[PDB]
Amino acid sequence: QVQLQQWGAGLLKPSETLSLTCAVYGGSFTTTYWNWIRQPPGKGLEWIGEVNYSGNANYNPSLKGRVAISVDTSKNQFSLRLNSVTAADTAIYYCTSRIRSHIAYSWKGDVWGKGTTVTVSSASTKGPSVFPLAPSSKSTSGGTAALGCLVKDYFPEPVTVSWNSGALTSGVHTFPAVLQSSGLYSLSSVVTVPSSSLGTQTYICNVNHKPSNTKVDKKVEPK
Amino acid sequence: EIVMTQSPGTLSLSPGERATLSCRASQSVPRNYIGWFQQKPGQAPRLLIYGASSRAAGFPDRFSGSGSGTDFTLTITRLEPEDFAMYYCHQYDRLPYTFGQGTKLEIKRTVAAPSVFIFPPSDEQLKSGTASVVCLLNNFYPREAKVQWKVDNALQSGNSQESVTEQDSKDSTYSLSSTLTLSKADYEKHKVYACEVTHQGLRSPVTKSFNRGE
Amino acid sequence: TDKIDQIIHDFIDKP
Repeated sequence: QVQLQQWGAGLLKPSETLSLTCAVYGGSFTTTYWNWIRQPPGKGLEWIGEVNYSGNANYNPSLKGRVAISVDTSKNQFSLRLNSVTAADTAIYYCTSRIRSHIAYSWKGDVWGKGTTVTVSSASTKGPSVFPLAPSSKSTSGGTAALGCLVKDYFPEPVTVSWNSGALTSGVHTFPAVLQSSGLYSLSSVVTVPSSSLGTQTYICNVNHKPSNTKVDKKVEPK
Repeated sequence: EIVMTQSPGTLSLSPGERATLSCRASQSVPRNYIGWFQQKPGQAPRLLIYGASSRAAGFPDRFSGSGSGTDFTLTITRLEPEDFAMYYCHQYDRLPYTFGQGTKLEIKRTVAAPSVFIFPPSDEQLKSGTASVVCLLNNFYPREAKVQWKVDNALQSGNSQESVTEQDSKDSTYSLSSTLTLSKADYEKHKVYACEVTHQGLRSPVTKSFNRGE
Repeated sequence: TDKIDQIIHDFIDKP
């Protein structure tokens, strides 16, 4: 019945200490070892460190100097402290327990709480720019026609795009965000519709960005 | 340090078939401490088997691990659609801990050529001083496709960025978007903008192009 | 089993 409750600061500026903490319900610190791992976006898992109740800590050989982890059994919680962070450390941090893998142990596997997304960026909050994508260049009659909306220069990551206020769910492709050189995200959404509908139909894309409280609806029509 | 090599690294199968994923250790693992994680897109990883042969609670018996020493294997029997995800192999025996590069298990479909479209920049975007030309490859399988930008027939490189959708849950295809970024001046200095696509469903590359100022 | 799990905690220490 073990459960782990993780809280920490997601957004930080470069060269700022990263302090995350993870809490243990249902089991003692002395019974099981604890460790911190991070998963960068769309990349392989990485194990930054591991800790024991006694304070002994073993860290990944690459980051040893920068990372320090401390654990306090008093509150049944352990904390990861990292120093001199850089954009390359952007990742989703998970606090887990190493696998027990023994017949004698209770709850013989491992469980961890929902990871905390950690984004290291210098840029502050900014609202997205919505630019339409031309629906047709001499489009083929009785054939696929492609409409799009372009979201650019927006931070933080979360954004939601839906066509005709979600009324159009079919043939809708909303692409993942891309972080540009400047440090701001760029994303695009596209839909395919019958060429006959363009004269008949109106297509509006709704872009919503909560952190920046910026909501922009745009109309894409052939010109 | 024990380096972990998973193979093949991309596995394309269909419902009903048998899946075999391989995980190989650079050095011997004395205590046979190994685990396998299932990770669905956007979802946290779930540990699946631990140790060599031990299955974690909450998973059907069709998942079975085996192997020892330098070589380990994970087998999925009578795979249902819900099994397709990325699988990592982990070693907790000897410090430092390491994870495998991962094996992508995808759903096999018939080859489908992409529907290619090119979108010029909007005039309102040109008012801002930047021009982004977008090229869409829609509903294609397999995942591998090559986008090549041409401006006045001049090959473009390094100025573009790609983004790919996860395999669609309905038709089991992929989609890809490519963005070519140029300054308004550089955009105004050229006429013909073309996106050339190569994919295994097309005998020859398909090129979608436009002329500035149509 | 907790008191036992503490004793299993002895030999699995990080090598």
